[PDB]
Amino acid sequence: AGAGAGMEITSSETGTNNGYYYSFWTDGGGQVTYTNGPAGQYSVEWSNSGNFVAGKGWNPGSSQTITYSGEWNPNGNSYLSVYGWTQNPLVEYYIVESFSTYDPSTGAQELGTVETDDGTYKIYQTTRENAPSIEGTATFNQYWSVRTDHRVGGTVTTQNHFDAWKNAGLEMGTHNYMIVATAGYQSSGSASITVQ
Ligand SMILES: O[C@@H]1[C@@H](O)[C@H](O[C@@H]2CO[C@@H](O)[C@H](O)[C@H]2O)OC[C@H]1O
Ligand SMILES: [Zn+2]
Ligand SMILES: [Zn+2]
Repeated sequence: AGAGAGMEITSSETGTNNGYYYSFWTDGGGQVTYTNGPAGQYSVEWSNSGNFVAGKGWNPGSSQTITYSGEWNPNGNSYLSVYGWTQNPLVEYYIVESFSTYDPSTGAQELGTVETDDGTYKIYQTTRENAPSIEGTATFNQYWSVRTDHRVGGTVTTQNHFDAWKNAGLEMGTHNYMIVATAGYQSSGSASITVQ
């Protein structure tokens, strides 16, 4: 955003900015700095981070087709994803467009694949126990769609992923937020992403 960046945010916060929901979450490790830009733009910069997840989108999500653009420059473990939550049942989900040094599906049984938006995604389910959530400390399932050819930018037809997860037997609840998220853990980097 250059100058166009808003005030720097360094602790967890949510809101709506220029018509877009934003969620910034950090566990407090290292330094993580988030800024809202014009329209659907956000930037995040991080240095020896703990866990963080940040981005812009909608709350609630409604399975829309997402177009996003920008750049994503991690040095270490980071994911660029369409990211969100359902409630009842509580579910955290990821449509991973790129990951850097660590595959977040490691150790999970692959449940199938989905072909959409000129790529192929492998489908996984995991579980988090006594973990942070949009409802507080909780246990919940995580659903994953992990693109086989990593990219930064393009179109994500989220309904195709949700349909594929349901066909694989993965139940979704009522939609809470859905954002184009930059995530990191014990890494550094920067990203500047615009949700169109
Ligand atoms: O909205 C926030 C969530 O993004 C946060 O989720 C943690 C995000 O990192 C993931 O690796 C974890 O599985 C997940 O627990 O929880 C807090 C909530 O306010
Ligand atoms: Zn990659
Ligand atoms: Zn490629």
